[PDB]
Amino acid sequence: AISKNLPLLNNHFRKHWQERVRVHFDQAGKKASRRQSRLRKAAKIAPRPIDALRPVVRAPTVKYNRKVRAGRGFTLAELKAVGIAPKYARTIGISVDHRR
Amino acid sequence: GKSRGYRSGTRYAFQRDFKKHGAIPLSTYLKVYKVGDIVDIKANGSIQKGMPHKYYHGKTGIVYNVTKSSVGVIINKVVGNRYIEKRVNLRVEHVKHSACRQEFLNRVKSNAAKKREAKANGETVYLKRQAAKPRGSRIISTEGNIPQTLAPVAYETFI
Amino acid sequence: VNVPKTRKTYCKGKECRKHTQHKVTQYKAGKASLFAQGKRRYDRKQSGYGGQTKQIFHKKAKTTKKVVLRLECVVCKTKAQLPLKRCKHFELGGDKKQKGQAL
Amino acid sequence: GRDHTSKQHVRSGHRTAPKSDNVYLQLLVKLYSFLARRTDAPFNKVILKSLFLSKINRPPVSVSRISRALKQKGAAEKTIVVVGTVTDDNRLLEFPKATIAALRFTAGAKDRILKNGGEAITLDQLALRAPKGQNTLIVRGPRNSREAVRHFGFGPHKGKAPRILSKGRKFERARGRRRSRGFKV
Amino acid sequence: RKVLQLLRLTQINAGVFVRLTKATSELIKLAEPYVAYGYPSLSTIRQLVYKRGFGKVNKQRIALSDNAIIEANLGKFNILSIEDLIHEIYTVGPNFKQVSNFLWPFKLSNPNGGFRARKFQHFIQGGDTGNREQFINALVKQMN
Amino acid sequence: AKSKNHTAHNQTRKAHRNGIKKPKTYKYPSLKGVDAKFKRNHRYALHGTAKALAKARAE
RNA sequence: GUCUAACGUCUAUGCGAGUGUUUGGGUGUAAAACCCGUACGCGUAAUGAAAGUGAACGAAGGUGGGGGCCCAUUAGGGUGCACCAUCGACCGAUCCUGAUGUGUUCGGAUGGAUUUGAGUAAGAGCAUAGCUGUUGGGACCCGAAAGAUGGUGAACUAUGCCUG
RNA sequence: GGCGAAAGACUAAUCGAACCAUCUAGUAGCUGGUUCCUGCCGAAGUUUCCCUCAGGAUAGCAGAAGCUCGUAUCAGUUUUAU
RNA sequence: UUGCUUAAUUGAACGUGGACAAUUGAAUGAAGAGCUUUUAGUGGGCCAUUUUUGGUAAGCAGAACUGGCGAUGCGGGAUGA
RNA sequence: CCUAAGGGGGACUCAUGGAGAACAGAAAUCUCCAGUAGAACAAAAGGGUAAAAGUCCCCUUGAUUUUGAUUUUCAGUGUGAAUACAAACCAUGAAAGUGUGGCCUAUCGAUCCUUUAGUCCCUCGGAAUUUGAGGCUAGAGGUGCCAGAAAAGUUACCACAGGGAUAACUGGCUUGUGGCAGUCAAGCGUUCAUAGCGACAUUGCUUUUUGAUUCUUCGAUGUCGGCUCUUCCUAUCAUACCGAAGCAGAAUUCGGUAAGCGUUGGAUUGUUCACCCACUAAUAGGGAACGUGAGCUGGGUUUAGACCGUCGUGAGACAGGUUAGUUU
RNA sequence: GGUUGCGGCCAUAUCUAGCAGAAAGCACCGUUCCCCGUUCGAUCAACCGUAGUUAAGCUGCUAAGAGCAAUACCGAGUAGUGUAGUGGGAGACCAUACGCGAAACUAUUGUGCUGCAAUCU
Ligand SMILES: CC(=O)O[C@@H]1[C@@H](O)[C@H](O[C@H]2[C@H](OC(=O)[C@H]3CC[C@@H]4[C@H](C3)O[C@@]3(C[C@H](OC(=O)/C=C/c5ccccc5)[C@H](C)CO3)[C@]43CO3)O[C@H](C)[C@@H](O)[C@@H]2OC(C)=O)O[C@H](C)[C@H]1O
Ligand SMILES: [Mg+2]
Ligand SMILES: [Mg+2]
Ligand SMILES: [Mg+2]
Ligand SMILES: [Mg+2]
Ligand SMILES: [Mg+2]
Ligand SMILES: [Mg+2]
Ligand SMILES: [Mg+2]
Ligand SMILES: [Mg+2]
Ligand SMILES: [Mg+2]
Ligand SMILES: [Mg+2]
Ligand SMILES: [Mg+2]
Ligand SMILES: [Mg+2]
Ligand SMILES: [Mg+2]
Ligand SMILES: [Mg+2]
Ligand SMILES: [Mg+2]
Ligand SMILES: [Mg+2]
Ligand SMILES: [Mg+2]
Ligand SMILES: [Mg+2]
Ligand SMILES: [Mg+2]
Ligand SMILES: [Mg+2]
Ligand SMILES: [Mg+2]
Ligand SMILES: [Mg+2]
Ligand SMILES: [Mg+2]
Ligand SMILES: [Mg+2]
Ligand SMILES: [Mg+2]
Ligand SMILES: [Mg+2]
Ligand SMILES: [Mg+2]
Ligand SMILES: [Mg+2]
Ligand SMILES: [Mg+2]
Ligand SMILES: [Mg+2]
Ligand SMILES: [Mg+2]
Ligand SMILES: [Mg+2]
Ligand SMILES: [Mg+2]
Ligand SMILES: [Mg+2]
Ligand SMILES: [Mg+2]
Ligand SMILES: [Mg+2]
Ligand SMILES: [Mg+2]
Ligand SMILES: [Mg+2]
Ligand SMILES: [Mg+2]
Ligand SMILES: [Mg+2]
Ligand SMILES: [Mg+2]
Ligand SMILES: [Mg+2]
Ligand SMILES: [Mg+2]
Ligand SMILES: [Mg+2]
Ligand SMILES: [Mg+2]
Ligand SMILES: [Mg+2]
Ligand SMILES: [Mg+2]
Ligand SMILES: [Mg+2]
Ligand SMILES: [Mg+2]
Ligand SMILES: [Mg+2]
Ligand SMILES: [Mg+2]
Ligand SMILES: [Mg+2]
Ligand SMILES: [Mg+2]
Ligand SMILES: [Mg+2]
Ligand SMILES: [Mg+2]
Ligand SMILES: [Mg+2]
Ligand SMILES: [Mg+2]
Ligand SMILES: [Mg+2]
Ligand SMILES: [Mg+2]
Ligand SMILES: [Mg+2]
Ligand SMILES: [Mg+2]
Ligand SMILES: [Mg+2]
Ligand SMILES: [Mg+2]
Ligand SMILES: [Mg+2]
Ligand SMILES: [Mg+2]
Ligand SMILES: [Mg+2]
Ligand SMILES: [Mg+2]
Ligand SMILES: [Mg+2]
Ligand SMILES: [Mg+2]
Ligand SMILES: [Mg+2]
Ligand SMILES: [Mg+2]
Ligand SMILES: [Mg+2]
Ligand SMILES: [Mg+2]
Ligand SMILES: [Mg+2]
Ligand SMILES: [Mg+2]
Ligand SMILES: [Mg+2]
Ligand SMILES: [Mg+2]
Ligand SMILES: [Mg+2]
Ligand SMILES: [Mg+2]
Ligand SMILES: [Mg+2]
Ligand SMILES: [Mg+2]
Ligand SMILES: [Mg+2]
Ligand SMILES: [Mg+2]
Ligand SMILES: [Mg+2]
Ligand SMILES: [Mg+2]
Ligand SMILES: [Mg+2]
Ligand SMILES: [Mg+2]
Ligand SMILES: [Mg+2]
Ligand SMILES: [Mg+2]
Ligand SMILES: [Mg+2]
Ligand SMILES: [Mg+2]
Ligand SMILES: [Mg+2]
Ligand SMILES: [Mg+2]
Ligand SMILES: [Mg+2]
Ligand SMILES: [Mg+2]
Ligand SMILES: [Mg+2]
Ligand SMILES: [Mg+2]
Ligand SMILES: [Mg+2]
Ligand SMILES: [Mg+2]
Ligand SMILES: [Mg+2]
Ligand SMILES: [Mg+2]
Ligand SMILES: [Mg+2]
Ligand SMILES: [Mg+2]
Ligand SMILES: [Mg+2]
Ligand SMILES: [Mg+2]
Ligand SMILES: [Mg+2]
Ligand SMILES: [Mg+2]
Ligand SMILES: [Mg+2]
Ligand SMILES: [Mg+2]
Ligand SMILES: [Mg+2]
Ligand SMILES: [Mg+2]
Ligand SMILES: [Mg+2]
Ligand SMILES: [Mg+2]
Ligand SMILES: [Mg+2]
Ligand SMILES: [Mg+2]
Ligand SMILES: [Mg+2]
Ligand SMILES: [Mg+2]
Ligand SMILES: [Mg+2]
Ligand SMILES: [Mg+2]
Ligand SMILES: [Mg+2]
Ligand SMILES: [Mg+2]
Ligand SMILES: [Mg+2]
Ligand SMILES: [Mg+2]
Ligand SMILES: [Mg+2]
Ligand SMILES: [Mg+2]
Ligand SMILES: [Mg+2]
Ligand SMILES: [Mg+2]
Ligand SMILES: [Mg+2]
Ligand SMILES: [Mg+2]
Ligand SMILES: [Mg+2]
Ligand SMILES: [Mg+2]
Ligand SMILES: [Mg+2]
Ligand SMILES: [Mg+2]
Ligand SMILES: [Mg+2]
Ligand SMILES: [Mg+2]
Ligand SMILES: [Mg+2]
Ligand SMILES: [Mg+2]
Ligand SMILES: [Mg+2]
Ligand SMILES: [Mg+2]
Ligand SMILES: [Mg+2]
Ligand SMILES: [Mg+2]
Ligand SMILES: [Mg+2]
Ligand SMILES: [Mg+2]
Ligand SMILES: [Mg+2]
Ligand SMILES: [Mg+2]
Ligand SMILES: [Mg+2]
Ligand SMILES: [Mg+2]
Ligand SMILES: [Mg+2]
Ligand SMILES: [Mg+2]
Ligand SMILES: [Mg+2]
Ligand SMILES: [Mg+2]
Ligand SMILES: [Mg+2]
Ligand SMILES: [Mg+2]
Ligand SMILES: [Mg+2]
Ligand SMILES: [Mg+2]
Ligand SMILES: [Mg+2]
Ligand SMILES: [Mg+2]
Ligand SMILES: [Mg+2]
Ligand SMILES: [Mg+2]
Ligand SMILES: [Mg+2]
Ligand SMILES: [Mg+2]
Ligand SMILES: [Mg+2]
Ligand SMILES: [Zn+2]
Repeated sequence: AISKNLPLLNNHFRKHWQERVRVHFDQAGKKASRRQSRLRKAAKIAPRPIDALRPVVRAPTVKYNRKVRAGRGFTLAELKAVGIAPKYARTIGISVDHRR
Repeated sequence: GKSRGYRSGTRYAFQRDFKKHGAIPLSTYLKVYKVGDIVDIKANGSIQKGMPHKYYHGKTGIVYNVTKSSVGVIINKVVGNRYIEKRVNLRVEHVKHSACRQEFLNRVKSNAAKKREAKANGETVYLKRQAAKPRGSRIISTEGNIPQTLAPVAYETFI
Repeated sequence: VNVPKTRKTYCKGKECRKHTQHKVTQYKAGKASLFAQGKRRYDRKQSGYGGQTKQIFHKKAKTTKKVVLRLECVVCKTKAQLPLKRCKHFELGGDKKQKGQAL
Repeated sequence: GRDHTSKQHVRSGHRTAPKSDNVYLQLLVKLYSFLARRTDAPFNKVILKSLFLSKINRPPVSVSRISRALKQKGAAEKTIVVVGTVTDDNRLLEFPKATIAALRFTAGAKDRILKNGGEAITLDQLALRAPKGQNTLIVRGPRNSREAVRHFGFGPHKGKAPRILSKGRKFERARGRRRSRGFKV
Repeated sequence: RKVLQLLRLTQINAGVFVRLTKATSELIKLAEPYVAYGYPSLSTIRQLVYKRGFGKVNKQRIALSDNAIIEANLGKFNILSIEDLIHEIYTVGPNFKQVSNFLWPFKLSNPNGGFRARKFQHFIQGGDTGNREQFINALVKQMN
Repeated sequence: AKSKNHTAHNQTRKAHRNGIKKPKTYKYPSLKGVDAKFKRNHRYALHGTAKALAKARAE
């Protein structure tokens, strides 16, 4: 059971693992269907853009201090500073975040 | 029950020589050992500190370390299909200089002396040793030594 | 075995670094705390059903124990520990041997 | 019958050809098989043997190794020969003008050699300007720096690297690696 | 076995020349129960070298069919001919070692007329092993 | 049951197929186990020796 | 004696202090081929339980060898990559010493030590594939006596009852 | 579980714990088997540890891949000295 | 050269420079020497000569060295590991 | 087991013998001489030791601290044990020196947990203080199956995987044991070793005893005895022919050639064996897979039911007794 | 050459019994105030070199001496042993072949050699 100068392994296969094997044969099919869904959304709302405007926020933790990424919504103070009500902003393609 | 202690089976190996027990003659403590010296190992039963194991009794090796009362000797021991380098710390009572050095070191001097003499005389000399060769021809004089004839003797009982 | 109640050995205390006088005492194991993590873990594992969850030693073979001397420096109060060999009989500061006496 | 003093029918144990099926490496072997067979120059016989070597037997030569070899006394204008890949070294502060013949050059290496006025030629171009390897200097990369060699000859008190998947305080550090946990080897 | 290997006697009916001293004498003494040896005459050496003489050239067994092979391999030892080689063997010369090691071990046939009734006993006791001295010439005559 | 207890038969055959090899000799033996006091000073003597030879060649 | 997840050695290949397009996005003659990039994985730094600290005295060291190359002219000299043996240097841990100073208990300069690390000492790795070997999986194929869960039986039979 | 004027007896030819399906391809250091050719090489039953004694791990013996070199310095042998 | 050692300018170890040239220091041999990685099977043995233990002995049990059988056909021992 | 029985130094010389001294004798204490160790050194044995390692006295704690290297077992892993040094701090001695437990070779113990000592150092992760907890290094608590599970029985109701790697038949080697036979001849035999015997010794044979072993068989060779029947051996009980006698006859005993020919009926017992009764010329001993169960029988042994005695708390055991129990 | 001090090898030096010993040395020898140690100035410590002696120690010589050491036409190429045979013998064991080769025994000879320093008829 233990033999030779080999690394000691941790292969977690002592349960009925073979009843829960998900093989993504449909990777290409989901890619294609996602593109078709995306086309449908675009044709549904044209010429209105498919993407809501997202804010820019600093990433948390000491490891991602340096990076900055897309947030979820503009703060109430930020929308107040440009004179847009959040209820109105959600209807003109602007994302709101009451939490930030 | 098996017994396999450190000094098992050393009843006669570690005995003192007959009529040679007791105090150590002091030339043993006056000899000087240098790193690289070739030494014979012979355990002295009367000194139990720095005593060799029974394997090294009768072995010859190279001094590698010199301490207050001891020398370190390098021995090559067979372990299976190879040699392992063994480093044994031995008090100088169990150690003696090997006499094999003095024969070869003298032959080196003799070869050097003979070569310069032949070089001085402008001749050549051969320094390689030779095994004993079959003897040459010879003439046996029989003056006073005329051959005496022997015969096998009859059987006798002497009790 | 008889061991005197005082001894002069090396003291490892930073102040001393030398042989000083020490007080010899037999070491006694301290009381087992209830909040040591191994005892904390043991109580949790034994709780509930399942019976005895850890082994109980039975096959005793030793008939003695190693005596440990507690050496307290009289100068700096630093303690030191010395284990002795296995002895069936041990006294500390007993009556010293009297050689030459009669039966 | 014969009392055999050696094993019978034993292959030499050396490569006599590349294991590679690259046709262009065969052409280089074609050229130096002819050169080694016919020039009496020891350089060409060495090159032919080195062309057979496996990837781990031709470790990459950094452009820093060539710089140090050219810094030998009287070797500044020698032709550096590398039977293998020449890699770049971004830790160098400067590189000289040099002629280097190699199997392969990295993008940084070729840029650096040509930037400093040198040439980056192949081994067939070497064979015409130096058919006997005159005024050359063969450079080999470090063989014992490979990661697999860390674990070779592992054992007690050998100081080699354990074959291990994770590294940390919980991974092969307690008993046999520490006197407080029994012994240490 | 090691002694026979060091004498290059690794098959039956293999013959080799040995210069008698002490080291080689104690060697032959160790191999004595397995070999027949003796003192060869000049004609025996000549016949051996002429019919079954081979040289070791690049570790190959090459027939001694021309004096150029001998010169090319032993001219630095002053051997330029097959007769130089025979002389160097017979009157044991200063280059006996090189000449005898250059000679491939002679691969003789079995005796024409057979051996004695039982080989593996000393020549003195009516067998074939050991030193037969001048009868080595008759034995080689049977086998070469 | 009862089996064979011990035998050294065939063990010299196995040791002599590829072993019975004398150890290689090198010009410099390892100084492992040599006296620390000598080893400490031998470090200073060798370092000074290298300096003297370096200066003589630099001249 | 298989396939798979994760691995050891060796080999071939691409690129190389980097490497891996395929999670995803683009694209398409549509599960293909072609294209894209942020991250991330591994590698590029180790050591200590940790707080932490963190790799050039020197031409990135000396000595004895060392293929090849250079000068020669048997010989001889120079240079000597890989690699071997040996003596050193640097980083971390452990122990010793303890400068100017100071939240007076912190700081830790400087100089050391038969101690110790899977380190540095002009990077070698990453990825794909193949054989062989390993571990978990039904695990080369067939094989228990057993254990568990949930159900079906008193048409035989055992016993009680009711009616003949 | 039943049932037993008690034999561990009867409980559908099944009883010292029925039948049916599933967990289940249960596990087995133990049996048995294990499918084409030729070529080259070619063993071990020995060391140490193991609730180890029909089994493993470990070292040894063997194969394969080779690598650095090219007579360098090796040997199941002798001689001489000790 | 040193921080070791000596009363020392004594030694210890490692060195610079110089001399001793192919009989460079016995024989014989050498399908060359050295090195590395990885992995199989095996881990019941038995026999012969000699040494040898227990036992009255054993086609018995147990060791030593070597050679064999096992794993091996061929000629002989009629037959036979 | 030992605060000395460890360490250092010093002084002395033990076992024993001889010759002497009131009580005093084989043994009390004193004296001289001799005394190579013939003693003593904790303990088994071996080695070692004499101005000592033994005996006595004085001083002590080196039986201490930090850890590396090495030797043995060895895989050159662990453990145990030991060796020579490095850096300290000490003891002793005038000093040189010696001392890192016991003169040497045995005298012992991992992970996990706990506890103590040390560093008073690191952490409890939003920041602190103090408790508490967790870390690092060294000991102790222990695994004696001693490289170290936590562990009672029974099955005659029984199961499975296997094993001739291993017992219970036959067979094979051996022949202690059993059985049978020789030789040497001290004695026996009224005299008289050998008509017939024959001690102390010693040489053999046999395989109908019992041992010894475990080679064959455990995907099975039907394990007792009897009945029935055939054949073979001879170490011959009877019958034939002979030789010998301590053979007058009659009877009897020993032997040679001899297995041609026969060797029984019953009471008790499952018996093999035994023992009795009786006839007979005699009622010899054996083999043939301890011949012979697809020939029988099934009394015994040895499944399951049941009784008793002894044993066991009990389930149950008994190679103890008893009764019933499928022979294809 | 003798002698002393310090030695190396550690009996050719030891052991027993006799005899001899010039010079110097050594020794025995004389004393107890002092340092010191004892039951005892016997040992140990100290003092004198003054009163005496080679009696002893020590040294040398003697002994068909014991022991020890060395040697060998001593025993003996014996015992033993490595290797060999399809040698002998029922066996136990034995012979032969190529090699190695004792111990006891017997005889003879010997009985310390020597280094450093100082000293002496
Ligand atoms: C009553 C009784 O006798 O049973 C005790 C049991 O009570 C004890 O359980 C303790 C329990 O034991 C364990 O968890 C294991 C820890 C280590 C293992 C083992 C038991 O102890 C061992 C064995 C051996 O030392 C002993 O034996 C330990 C005795 C002990 C007793 C009390 C507390 C701690 C230890 C090794 C030296 C290492 O330590 C170890 C490797 O086997 O630890 C808890 C902390 C304690 O509370 C608990 O003690 C109490 C009061 O019940 O474990 C012992 C082995 C049993 O003998
Ligand atoms: Mg016993
Ligand atoms: Mg014994
Ligand atoms: Mg001896
Ligand atoms: Mg000791
Ligand atoms: Mg010459
Ligand atoms: Mg203290
Ligand atoms: Mg803890
Ligand atoms: Mg709870
Ligand atoms: Mg509860
Ligand atoms: Mg539970
Ligand atoms: Mg529980
Ligand atoms: Mg052939
Ligand atoms: Mg072969
Ligand atoms: Mg080779
Ligand atoms: Mg350039
Ligand atoms: Mg590197
Ligand atoms: Mg590395
Ligand atoms: Mg790894
Ligand atoms: Mg691992
Ligand atoms: Mg020859
Ligand atoms: Mg012979
Ligand atoms: Mg004819
Ligand atoms: Mg014919
Ligand atoms: Mg004939
Ligand atoms: Mg003939
Ligand atoms: Mg014939
Ligand atoms: Mg014949
Ligand atoms: Mg004859
Ligand atoms: Mg012919
Ligand atoms: Mg068994
Ligand atoms: Mg076995
Ligand atoms: Mg070999
Ligand atoms: Mg992989
Ligand atoms: Mg794709
Ligand atoms: Mg599609
Ligand atoms: Mg990254
Ligand atoms: Mg990256
Ligand atoms: Mg990384
Ligand atoms: Mg730490
Ligand atoms: Mg540390
Ligand atoms: Mg200040
Ligand atoms: Mg200040
Ligand atoms: Mg200050
Ligand atoms: Mg500062
Ligand atoms: Mg390091
Ligand atoms: Mg590096
Ligand atoms: Mg598998
Ligand atoms: Mg698998
Ligand atoms: Mg199944
Ligand atoms: Mg089931
Ligand atoms: Mg269960
Ligand atoms: Mg149910
Ligand atoms: Mg159920
Ligand atoms: Mg009914
Ligand atoms: Mg129920
Ligand atoms: Mg119910
Ligand atoms: Mg019942
Ligand atoms: Mg019923
Ligand atoms: Mg049914
Ligand atoms: Mg049914
Ligand atoms: Mg039916
Ligand atoms: Mg049924
Ligand atoms: Mg299966
Ligand atoms: Mg072969
Ligand atoms: Mg088993
Ligand atoms: Mg194995
Ligand atoms: Mg082996
Ligand atoms: Mg191999
Ligand atoms: Mg070599
Ligand atoms: Mg010899
Ligand atoms: Mg000699
Ligand atoms: Mg020189
Ligand atoms: Mg010679
Ligand atoms: Mg393998
Ligand atoms: Mg292997
Ligand atoms: Mg293996
Ligand atoms: Mg295996
Ligand atoms: Mg077997
Ligand atoms: Mg097996
Ligand atoms: Mg044989
Ligand atoms: Mg024989
Ligand atoms: Mg046997
Ligand atoms: Mg057997
Ligand atoms: Mg087999
Ligand atoms: Mg054969
Ligand atoms: Mg045949
Ligand atoms: Mg045959
Ligand atoms: Mg026959
Ligand atoms: Mg003592
Ligand atoms: Mg004492
Ligand atoms: Mg004492
Ligand atoms: Mg004393
Ligand atoms: Mg006496
Ligand atoms: Mg202790
Ligand atoms: Mg050990
Ligand atoms: Mg052990
Ligand atoms: Mg080991
Ligand atoms: Mg070891
Ligand atoms: Mg150890
Ligand atoms: Mg030792
Ligand atoms: Mg000391
Ligand atoms: Mg413990
Ligand atoms: Mg554990
Ligand atoms: Mg918190
Ligand atoms: Mg905090
Ligand atoms: Mg412990
Ligand atoms: Mg065990
Ligand atoms: Mg065990
Ligand atoms: Mg148990
Ligand atoms: Mg049970
Ligand atoms: Mg029953
Ligand atoms: Mg029963
Ligand atoms: Mg059997
Ligand atoms: Mg008998
Ligand atoms: Mg009998
Ligand atoms: Mg009789
Ligand atoms: Mg029998
Ligand atoms: Mg049987
Ligand atoms: Mg059976
Ligand atoms: Mg069958
Ligand atoms: Mg059968
Ligand atoms: Mg049947
Ligand atoms: Mg049968
Ligand atoms: Mg049967
Ligand atoms: Mg039958
Ligand atoms: Mg039966
Ligand atoms: Mg008859
Ligand atoms: Mg008839
Ligand atoms: Mg009846
Ligand atoms: Mg009847
Ligand atoms: Mg009876
Ligand atoms: Mg039968
Ligand atoms: Mg029969
Ligand atoms: Mg029978
Ligand atoms: Mg029968
Ligand atoms: Mg029948
Ligand atoms: Mg039947
Ligand atoms: Mg029957
Ligand atoms: Mg019928
Ligand atoms: Mg029956
Ligand atoms: Mg019956
Ligand atoms: Mg009965
Ligand atoms: Mg019954
Ligand atoms: Mg009762
Ligand atoms: Mg009874
Ligand atoms: Mg009964
Ligand atoms: Mg009755
Ligand atoms: Mg009935
Ligand atoms: Mg039927
Ligand atoms: Mg004179
Ligand atoms: Mg005078
Ligand atoms: Mg006086
Ligand atoms: Mg005095
Ligand atoms: Mg006088
Ligand atoms: Mg006088
Ligand atoms: Mg005398
Ligand atoms: Mg013989
Ligand atoms: Mg031999
Ligand atoms: Mg023979
Ligand atoms: Mg014949
Ligand atoms: Mg002879
Ligand atoms: Mg005398
Ligand atoms: Zn203190």
